[PDB]
Amino acid sequence: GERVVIGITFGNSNSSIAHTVDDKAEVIANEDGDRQIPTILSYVDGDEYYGQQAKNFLVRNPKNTVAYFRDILGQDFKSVDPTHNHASAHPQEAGDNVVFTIKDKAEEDAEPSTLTVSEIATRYLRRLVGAASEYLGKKVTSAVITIPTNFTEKQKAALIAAAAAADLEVLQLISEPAAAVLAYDARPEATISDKIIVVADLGGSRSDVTVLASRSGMYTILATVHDYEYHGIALDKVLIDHFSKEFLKKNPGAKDPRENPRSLAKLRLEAESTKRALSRSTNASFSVESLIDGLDFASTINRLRYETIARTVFEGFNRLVESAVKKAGLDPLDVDEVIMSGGTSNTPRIAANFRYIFPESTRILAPSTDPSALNPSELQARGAALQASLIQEFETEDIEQSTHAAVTTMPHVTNAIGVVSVSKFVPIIAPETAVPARRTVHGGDVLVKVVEGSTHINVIKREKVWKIGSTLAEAAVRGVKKGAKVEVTINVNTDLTVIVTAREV
Amino acid sequence: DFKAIGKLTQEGSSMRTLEPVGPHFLAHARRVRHK
Ligand SMILES: Nc1ncnc2c1ncn2[C@@H]1O[C@H](COP(=O)(O)OP(=O)(O)OP(=O)(O)O)[C@@H](O)[C@H]1O
Ligand SMILES: [Mg+2]
Repeated sequence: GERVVIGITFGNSNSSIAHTVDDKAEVIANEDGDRQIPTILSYVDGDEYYGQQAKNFLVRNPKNTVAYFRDILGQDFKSVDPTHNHASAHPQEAGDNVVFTIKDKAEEDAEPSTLTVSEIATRYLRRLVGAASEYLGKKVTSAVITIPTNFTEKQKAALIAAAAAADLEVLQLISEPAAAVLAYDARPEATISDKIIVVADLGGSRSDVTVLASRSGMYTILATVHDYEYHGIALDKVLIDHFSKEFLKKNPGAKDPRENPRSLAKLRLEAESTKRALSRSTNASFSVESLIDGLDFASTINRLRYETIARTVFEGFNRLVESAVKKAGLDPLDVDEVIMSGGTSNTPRIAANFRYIFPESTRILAPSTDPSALNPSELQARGAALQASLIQEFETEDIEQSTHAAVTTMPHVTNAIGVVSVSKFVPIIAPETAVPARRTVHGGDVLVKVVEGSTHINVIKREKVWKIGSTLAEAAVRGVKKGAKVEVTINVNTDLTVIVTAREV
Repeated sequence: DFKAIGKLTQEGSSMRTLEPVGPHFLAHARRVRHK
């Protein structure tokens, strides 16, 4: 009856599995040693390969290999962009459903199997959980799966169906940004508080920026921005082009290795592998064995040059964050933390650019800009692992009805409210806080005056200011004199009621 | 003690939606099911 639980992140490029240890969340590695497991499935001589092993067969076996299929579940055939599947097995239409033609049977004369994108997802998930099963020594019954914000319930149900078809119990579907925040706030070092967070999920085939409002340790999502143009694949191209131009100059007369599928497939793998080294080291090698015309290619590149050739894309990321913060009706001054997530967020330069974009107050969480930062790839799986860990005791009717009714109903105050202290305005309950909540902080009598507050920006350069709104209630306690501190607590209610209590020393 | 009851401006709160993750939501979800 009871369950084994994991957190499972499911991406177009990579997927991860993570379990819960009573103290802390642990990412599970597969039998290949990969914590970041490629979302790839391939068949050679009837044997199924997934993850890294399937990723390698994109060279000698492109047509029997399926990759970049997550954004294809529950998708109408025209809505998908088969740009990324051109290297591998191409998607095909089966009326409403998307299908792939691949030789998964051992016998040579056997016809290629036409498999639904759902069945593809089903076979991969089976292996994915199984790798966690082997590590844990126990069959895994349940998990929580991370999802993007903008995909429809058609995709969500499709994911649940394929997971059901993989005999895996999905507890809840949580969002990829919220998982990242949870992955930080649940740690002991973190201190829950009210602050506006922006999560920049830089991926392979996509990049998602999401702005949240963390109040009372609970997350409410203010704006979302998606972009399918600035991502790791673009960066991979920056390296592919850079190194391809170098190959022709050194080996005149040879075919351009981009013009041969097998040679280009080798370039893509190696360009990525060098890119990853450039995130850890200031110098990285790039090489391909018998790239084209039977010629080995060998070269190097230092980080500074890479940042130069990749400058164009990096600035694209900056405009994503600025657009998202703008989409929330905010300024970079309003941002407290930026949680860097996704595989491309290991790039050191991206963090450096974000530091310049934001004030010195704003926290930038990446291994290169904060001693407390976490591995950007692991965040979502940790988030999923934690969420899965907490839910495992509850039942499915509890999760389903609590999801829609309780999450929608709560309204949020549009203005901050605080006590005014002139001889200025101090916030007590930050704006956009969900009701109901409670907050309190610390030569004559003390006079507490509760007012509404908003944030404005004044060009004089710019800085955050508070304009005082309407007064709610006024209060004075008469005999404390010289004492230094004043504790004031105030409780907002579901009926928009405001309750101040006085007993400050 | 001195305690006053004030009313927020009717337009001070707009309807928004939350993220059903984390212990603080799940702990608050208990209060909503009860009422
Ligand atoms: N250490 C690293 N340095 C730089 N880039 C990296 C690093 N690790 C992974 N990447 C890149 O990040 C991308 C993968 O990120 P991630 O695994 O989060 O993507 P995904 O969510 O699986 O894919 P998508 O978001 O496109 O569906 C790939 O382009 C990969 O090359
Ligand atoms: Mg992702």
